[PDB]
Amino acid sequence: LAPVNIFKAGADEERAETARLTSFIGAIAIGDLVKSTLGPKGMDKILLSSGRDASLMVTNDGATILKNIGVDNPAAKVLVDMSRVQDDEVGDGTTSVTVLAAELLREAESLIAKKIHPQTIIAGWREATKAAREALLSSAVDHGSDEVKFRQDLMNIAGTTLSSKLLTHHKDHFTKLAVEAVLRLKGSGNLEAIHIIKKLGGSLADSYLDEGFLLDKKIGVNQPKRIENAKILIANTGMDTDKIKIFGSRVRVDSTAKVAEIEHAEKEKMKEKVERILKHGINCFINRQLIYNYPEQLFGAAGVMAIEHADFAGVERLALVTGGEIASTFDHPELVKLGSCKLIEEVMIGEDKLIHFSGVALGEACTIVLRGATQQILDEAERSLHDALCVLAQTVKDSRTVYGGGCSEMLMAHAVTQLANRTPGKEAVAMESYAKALRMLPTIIADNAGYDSADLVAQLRAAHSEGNTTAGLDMREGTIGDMAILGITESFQVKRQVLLSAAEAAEVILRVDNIIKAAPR
Amino acid sequence: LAPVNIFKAGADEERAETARLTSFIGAIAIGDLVKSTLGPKGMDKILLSSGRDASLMVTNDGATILKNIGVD
Amino acid sequence: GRGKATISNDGATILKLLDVVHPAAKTLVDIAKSQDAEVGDGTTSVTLLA
Amino acid sequence: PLSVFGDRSTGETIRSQNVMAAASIANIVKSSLGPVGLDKMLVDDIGDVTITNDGATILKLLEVEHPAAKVLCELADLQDKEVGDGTTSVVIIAAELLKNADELVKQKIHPTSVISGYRLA
Amino acid sequence: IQDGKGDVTITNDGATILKQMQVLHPAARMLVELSKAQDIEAGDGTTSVVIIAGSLLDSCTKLLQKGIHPTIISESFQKALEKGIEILTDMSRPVELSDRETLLNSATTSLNSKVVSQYSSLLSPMSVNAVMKVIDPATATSVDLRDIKIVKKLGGTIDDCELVEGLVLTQKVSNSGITRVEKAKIGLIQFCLSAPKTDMDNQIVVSDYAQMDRVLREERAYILNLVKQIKKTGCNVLLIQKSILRDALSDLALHFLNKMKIMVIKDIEREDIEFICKTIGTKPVAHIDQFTADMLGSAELAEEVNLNGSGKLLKITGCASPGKTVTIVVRGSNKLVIEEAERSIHDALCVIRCLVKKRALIAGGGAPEIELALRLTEYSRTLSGMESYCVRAFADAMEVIPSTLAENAGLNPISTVTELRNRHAQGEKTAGINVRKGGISNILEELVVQPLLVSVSALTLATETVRSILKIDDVVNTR
Amino acid sequence: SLGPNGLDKMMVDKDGDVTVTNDGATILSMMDVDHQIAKLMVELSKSQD
Amino acid sequence: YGRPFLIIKDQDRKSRLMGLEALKSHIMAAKAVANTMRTSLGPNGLDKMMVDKDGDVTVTNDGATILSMMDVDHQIAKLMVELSKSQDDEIGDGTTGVVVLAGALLEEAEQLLDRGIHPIRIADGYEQAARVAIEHLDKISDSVLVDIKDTEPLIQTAKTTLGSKVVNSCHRQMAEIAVNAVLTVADMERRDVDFELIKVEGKVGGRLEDTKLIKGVIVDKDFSHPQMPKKVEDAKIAILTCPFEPPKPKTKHKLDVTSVEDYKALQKYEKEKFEEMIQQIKETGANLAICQWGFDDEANHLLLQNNLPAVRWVGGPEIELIAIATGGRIVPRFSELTAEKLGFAGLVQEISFGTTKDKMLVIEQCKNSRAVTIFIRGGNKMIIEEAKRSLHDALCVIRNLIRDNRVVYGGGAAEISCALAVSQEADKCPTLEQYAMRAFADALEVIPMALSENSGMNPIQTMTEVRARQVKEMNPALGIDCLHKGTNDMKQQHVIETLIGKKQQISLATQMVRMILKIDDIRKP
Ligand SMILES: Nc1ncnc2c1ncn2[C@@H]1O[C@H](COP(=O)(O)OP(=O)(O)O)[C@@H](O)[C@H]1O
Ligand SMILES: Nc1ncnc2c1ncn2[C@@H]1O[C@H](COP(=O)(O)OP(=O)(O)O)[C@@H](O)[C@H]1O
Ligand SMILES: Nc1ncnc2c1ncn2[C@@H]1O[C@H](COP(=O)(O)OP(=O)(O)O)[C@@H](O)[C@H]1O
Ligand SMILES: [Mg+2]
Ligand SMILES: [Mg+2]
Ligand SMILES: [Mg+2]
Ligand SMILES: [Mg+2]
Ligand SMILES: [Mg+2]
Repeated sequence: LAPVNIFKAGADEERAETARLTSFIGAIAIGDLVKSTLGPKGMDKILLSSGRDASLMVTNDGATILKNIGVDNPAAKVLVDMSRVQDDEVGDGTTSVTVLAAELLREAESLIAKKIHPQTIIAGWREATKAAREALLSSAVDHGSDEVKFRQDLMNIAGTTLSSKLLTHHKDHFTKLAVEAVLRLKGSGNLEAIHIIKKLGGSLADSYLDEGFLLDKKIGVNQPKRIENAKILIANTGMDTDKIKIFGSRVRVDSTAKVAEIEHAEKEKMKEKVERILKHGINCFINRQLIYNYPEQLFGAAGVMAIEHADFAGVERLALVTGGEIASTFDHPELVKLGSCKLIEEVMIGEDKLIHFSGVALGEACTIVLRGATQQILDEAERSLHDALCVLAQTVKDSRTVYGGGCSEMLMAHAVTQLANRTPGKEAVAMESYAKALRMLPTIIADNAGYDSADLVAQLRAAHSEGNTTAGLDMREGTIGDMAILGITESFQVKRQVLLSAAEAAEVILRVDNIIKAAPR
Repeated sequence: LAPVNIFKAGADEERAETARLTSFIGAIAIGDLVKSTLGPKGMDKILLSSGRDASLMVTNDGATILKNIGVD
Repeated sequence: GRGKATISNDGATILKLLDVVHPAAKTLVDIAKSQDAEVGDGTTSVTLLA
Repeated sequence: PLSVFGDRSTGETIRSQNVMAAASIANIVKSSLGPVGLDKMLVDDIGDVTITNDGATILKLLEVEHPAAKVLCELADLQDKEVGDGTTSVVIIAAELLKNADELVKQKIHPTSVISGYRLA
Repeated sequence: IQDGKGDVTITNDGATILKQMQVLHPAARMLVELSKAQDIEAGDGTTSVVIIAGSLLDSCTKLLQKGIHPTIISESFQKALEKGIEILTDMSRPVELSDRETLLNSATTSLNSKVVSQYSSLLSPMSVNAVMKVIDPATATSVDLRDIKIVKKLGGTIDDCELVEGLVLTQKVSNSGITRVEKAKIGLIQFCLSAPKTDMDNQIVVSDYAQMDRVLREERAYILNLVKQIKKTGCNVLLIQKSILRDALSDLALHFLNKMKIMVIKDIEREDIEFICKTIGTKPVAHIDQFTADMLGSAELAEEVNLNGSGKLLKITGCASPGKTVTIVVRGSNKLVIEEAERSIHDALCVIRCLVKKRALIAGGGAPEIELALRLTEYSRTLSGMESYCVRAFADAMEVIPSTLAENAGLNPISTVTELRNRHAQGEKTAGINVRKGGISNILEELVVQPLLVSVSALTLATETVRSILKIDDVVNTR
Repeated sequence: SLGPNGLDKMMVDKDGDVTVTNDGATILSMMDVDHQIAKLMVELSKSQD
Repeated sequence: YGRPFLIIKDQDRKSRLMGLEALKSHIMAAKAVANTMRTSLGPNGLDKMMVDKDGDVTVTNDGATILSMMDVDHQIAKLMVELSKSQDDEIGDGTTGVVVLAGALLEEAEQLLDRGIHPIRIADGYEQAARVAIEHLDKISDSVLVDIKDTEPLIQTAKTTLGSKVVNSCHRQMAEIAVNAVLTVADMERRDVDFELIKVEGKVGGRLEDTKLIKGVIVDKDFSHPQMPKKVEDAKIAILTCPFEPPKPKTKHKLDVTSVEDYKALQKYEKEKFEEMIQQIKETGANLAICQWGFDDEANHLLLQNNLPAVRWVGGPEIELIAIATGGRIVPRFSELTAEKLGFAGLVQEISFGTTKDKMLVIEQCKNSRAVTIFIRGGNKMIIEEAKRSLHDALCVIRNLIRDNRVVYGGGAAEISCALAVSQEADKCPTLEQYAMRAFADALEVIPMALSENSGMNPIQTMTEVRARQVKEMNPALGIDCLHKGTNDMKQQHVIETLIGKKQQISLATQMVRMILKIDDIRKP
């Protein structure tokens, strides 16, 4: 460079070749590290820490690994941010999109090494992505009028999503549990209303789904435990010293009898408020705040169960399940809309006591009990169940399923090849690289399965070129089977988002040829 | 790696992946360092040193450059 | 201290390669050497009996 | 193998160490048992003379980092709190019993049979 | 075990040893969680499951070196686990809760591998009675272990442990003079007995000596009125909870309560109110207008006791409404032996709870292990090649428990295993290793048995942990 | 970074933030240099923007 | 107060271990060594690369050389290296197979030790199984004939042994060169050879296919004068030891010159003795004299004028090699140089290489010589060393074959037959010692499994198929098809090995296993 220094001491400046080489090396390393967990027969990863009291966890998806590792390469930071955005959006396609981006960058490296302008490569990649999205929009299945076919498609999607994790051994029950939990929402986007309670101990077969609701709280003292018929009512008031105000009042008297009379008046006011609370004719009071001794004994002397310490999520779940309404003030008993329940008791799951709720009217939300050995297995099961619920809600809101496995990628590659075989110029190199990446995307899964990847890829390409646009890959034997008969079906929105994110990341990283680092603090 | 120490202190050993990766990286670097002087329209390089008597030579042959560089 | 292995089943070589500095523990090495120089057989039996 | 991040023994080394510690604790207060024994002296860092020979006070003001020593000290303290007399004889008897049981353990005898015989006796 | 702070702990349970070992390897950091889950679910067999998992992971080395895919190995292991569970269910023995000898044998079987091997005859019937008093033979499906309080006290030996069917307090009383009352009425009080202070910022403005005297006069009058209202109900033993804000008891109130011949115990926490209300049968009182009515109760003898010289202790024996709660008073010289006896009692209670919840009995020792090994060896000859090899490797790992039991007894392990395998394939199937005779005979004659649910859960957890290990094969360091 | 065929620039912050932009003003501003001429040019670009 | 007493010197620095943990660590180290030295077994195995202390690069696959330059510090590894070196010095073929068998036997005995068997009983059972295998291996042995005409079995065995190195593209000619050198230096009247007679020299530059056998003596020197004739057709070798200088005694002599007459007499006698020795060199009838030390100016000029080339600086074994090949005698002085003490030379002509200034003189067309030279040519530095190591291994294999005058069928059938015989003999041993024989039989099948793993097929499936085919038919010549030829019969695939070598390997492995199972203590600083 120039002998006259411009930057400060400790600030580097990578030019066009060094920065591109560093970004390509980082992308290749990220792809090689993330390619181990892609196919259904993948393995697990151990993410141990050294400053956070040695946090041990076991994950399978690449998003958690990318969020827990945290490197310093900006080319890898872009992919990490893209994976995090995709996880926050849909949460099912991170390893696939990052592998596609790594393959695109690896192809762009060899393209630049062949003395090719980056603008032509960007234009070819944009044209290939447009052709792929057009082919994907043209080849789509719309199911919404039929109910049995829609349920079968949902079950197949849930099974294909759960088979990629550690739930392949109990997929015969977890898929049905997720299907039953999804239908309880009545077609709503209330994914946070489904509570997942994980308890240590027991096998995976004991993870049963309760049709009612479960609460890990404790009722008051001197109160009946089980109730034959009750009416739950949710309140939002403060029974522990109701005097929280901004009023700067003070007692300026001159006798202890006056203070005693003031205390007696406060106790009488509290008793009147408690009586007005029970004026609605209820018998199962639930408060979101704390309950002292006087209201507890007042509710116990009348034979009314009082439950304290309730969060906002539990209150919302109880209001959505029992159909109640959060009321306060307690002055209009004609407008309150109480709940309805015909079964209240306490069960013993493991070594703790939880209130069992059953016989509700609505029941939009539901609790899921998870039983496992270690904490890592339970965390992985909870993450897989959450991802399955998310993808099920997504494919329900979309109401359109597309056969996955490897047919969509081959169709997109064939469309890109057909588009490139009509236009001249140097734009055919970028389309050729895109088709090669789309054909190599299932090759990683074929190699991770343990069969001949090249022969299967060639057979799939021949089947897609001969006129059969329904073939795919069989994981139970290693041959070529029909995707519409086995049950390998994914989603359209997830694949479209993955393709668009990969194209955007490729266009962003390819348009970078300078890195100016500042002085570290 | 086995927890029982076998080799002496200050001796590393690469298995199959790391060894092949390092060998390929070194081969690519060696091939790219001399690739600029291959065609008829190639240029020349500068092989300066500091441990000898400040010798400065400019040649176009690849073997001389490879012998004067002193790779590891 | 040089890195050479010394494998021997006889107790005399083991006591010689131990290099004991205790004034009271040197009595076993002396009788062991005496027994090895006399007949050269029971070198550990005398130590066990003592 | 087995990352424990510390130190460990085997089987007989810990027993020998415990026996030696018990013997040392017994010999510490073995000159003030009978009526013909003399007293001891305990001096701290600032210079405080403590002339006593009850045994329990000497064991309490000893500060030993050994598990068997602390066990014997707490046993003597419990004996002195429950009764008050005979704080060193019990420790000496326990040390002698441990020394006698060590010889049986070294003779390829299971400790359960020795414990049952001691309880029966 | 010696920690970094200087605490020396002596325990025999494998779960506690694994928790106090503090490992750093993930393969070792999963075994402690496995043992914790096994102790939470069942309670016993925390060391057998770890031994089985280690034997399986060691036998998996041969299958990994031979060249077998981990999915086939996991499927074969799941099939072998299902077959073993089916065999154990078919070989189960029915048993009811009316047989008191079976419960005593099951309680004394888990009290011979620790220091309480010479005092099991006193801890097993007491635990059996404590279990029978809490639960009911009506239709109880589980045993609530939270209704039994364990009281530890230093002093005496282990044979001095008894069972009190009442409320036992560790603290003393706040009254001097009256420490033994024959007929007393216990009354729970949750409100303070001091100066009247409202929740708001209250203050008294005095500008004359007349008001200065009137304030004290009114305070004394209010204290006397409260004392008379408490004495009007006819109570003798008062229980005041702990108050962090205002004072729960003053000097004048205490003097008046002592003059009224009322015992005051102002040392009750906010976490043992339900236990006391379920044991002595009372109701919490928070207002002075309710302590006069039905909120009272009745009891029998409630007098404190004294130990040999380590503190006082309260004992309330005899109540008008007996509940389903009980407490155990564990004694001992050293604290290590006290915690060991407490852990042994907890293990016995967990074993009894599992036996009640399962209502299934099986022979102990090493008979089920060798039986399952023989059944798996006789089953591998009906499969293919890889499945047969996997079943054989799974069956060979089950011979570690009998070998360890024969080695710990002082006999030849190989000869004992051979004799047990030869005797289990000729008629009898309930033959185990006898540590008293020194050979191989019928294990059902030594009055030693073990529950089936504990072993089933241990085997299932071990198989799950083994299947979860083969799925992981990468260690990446994070921040 | 001038024209329709110009590529973008990747800037690295002090804390570790990555900012990829094409505007020359922000690029010159986020360069914490030390020469007087570079600072004068950065100020000129800021005034122009 | 138990005061600690000082026993051993520097007790606060050394560490003492019990025994079981030491045995487990030794077994783990042996298993790791066997796993590391496992890929270099079979024709499909790759080569290794080592780095010296200064910075030299060495690539080979002999096994013993890889372990000799490994630089370890765990005693057991040094013991394995010493065992491999002893095996290479004794036999020469199979340096890593013995350590692989030892590691497999130790891994198999680890299970029996963890079960509850005494190590002495395990060692006794292993020794009994090794003795049974040795006694059984000699039953299926076939004797071959050795003659100067039929050289087919030796060539086949040399091709089979050299079928795993990188010089397999030319081992067809290397085997013929080795068998020709063996037939030249055979010495059948005493059944022994001499490696000092065969000169193995190599040089960079050229091709690998330029390796040929020379029935003469080659040197790395040139002529004393550049104008001397290079090539000759009929010349006689005159080996000499004294230099071309005037005689000088080794004692303390002093020459006193007190007049011009003495100086003139000395100056005349110098040239007189020079001319006398020059005429004596010529009168013997030889045409090419060979000295040892340097020459001079007048002597070189007289030799050039009298037309007589000569070679300087040959004080090494070159003089002995020339005297053995040409058959000429050696004279200490010039007066004893007779016509009968001269060697017959056929073709003495130097050869030129590339653009370098290196010239080497080679003699050919000799009589019945007993020493030959092997010229190695290549394009790399490690290639010459690998070719020399392969030639030495082939020579050792042929020497062992001549000493044993019988061969066997190896590859992957001898070990299977030995394991089957051990398993059959273990069925009649109900004295607890049946567990060691089964372990020895299971550990003996580690060679076919490793071969199938290095090839790229199922190890256990191929091993079971081979065992079934051997127990169904009656032919102990069924190995593992590593070259993918179709038939699994090793009798038609020309796979010939050694019997005494395998027996010595098995005995050494058993002895090392017994020695390792006995050690159970360590006291290192
Ligand atoms: N049963 C199956 N058969 C074939 N392919 C499958 C199956 N299940 C999942 N896949 C493949 O796995 C891929 C998704 O794997 P996963 O790692 O769970 O998510 P991501 O898309 O984030 O990588 C999909 O592209 C799909 O082709
Ligand atoms: N008296 C006995 N007779 C036969 N077997 C016994 C006896 N006591 C214990 N065992 C066996 O020893 C094994 C270990 O028991 P123990 O160490 O007491 O608890 P854990 O099973 O938790 O390790 C049990 O599986 C049991 O079968
Ligand atoms: N052509 C072949 N056919 C059958 N077996 C072979 C063949 N070549 C080599 N082997 C086997 O491979 C093993 C390794 O031989 P090699 O690598 O040449 O030397 P080393 O025995 O020193 O490793 C030998 O034991 C031999 O049995
Ligand atoms: Mg996914
Ligand atoms: Mg002897
Ligand atoms: Mg006394
Ligand atoms: Mg137990
Ligand atoms: Mg060889």
